[PDB]
Amino acid sequence: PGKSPDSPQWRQHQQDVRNLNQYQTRGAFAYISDQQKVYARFFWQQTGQDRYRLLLTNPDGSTELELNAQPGNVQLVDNKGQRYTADDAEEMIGKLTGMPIPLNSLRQWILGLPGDATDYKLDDQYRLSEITYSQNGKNWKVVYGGYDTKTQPAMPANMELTDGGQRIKLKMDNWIVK
Repeated sequence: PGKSPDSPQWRQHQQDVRNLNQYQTRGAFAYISDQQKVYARFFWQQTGQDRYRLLLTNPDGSTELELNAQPGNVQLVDNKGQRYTADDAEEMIGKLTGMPIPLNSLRQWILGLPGDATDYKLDDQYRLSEITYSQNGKNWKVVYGGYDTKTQPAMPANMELTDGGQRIKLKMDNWIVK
């Protein structure tokens, strides 16, 4: 079934998450595709609508990918050590790895927020459960597994995006929000 989006509950959850200033999660990443299949331990952290830090490390614990972002500026480090700093991150990302990801929408979806999507669903607990988003050509389909209910508000703990041609998995061990 799942509860309806038009409700004080679903609206409060959004307020609860939007009312946060700092986020911090870590888990297992997994980028499937025809061209490649990367795996990594990821560390996500956001301190504002712009001031987040993403980090992917190899199995031996080496920097597979590092992305720092402040308002206006955006740095990116590869598995080698080449900083390709510039402006746009959602582009600067895919371009520099062949992973055409909707980073901007994603930093909203990873928090249980739907962003612009208007085609989504909730679960029995008025929590984001699914999304069907059409981004400039690409048609993603975000699915949410169990939630981390040990935080207030509760944050996502298992996500699975799919663009037909690509596929991203994420499983969060825990969260720290403020």
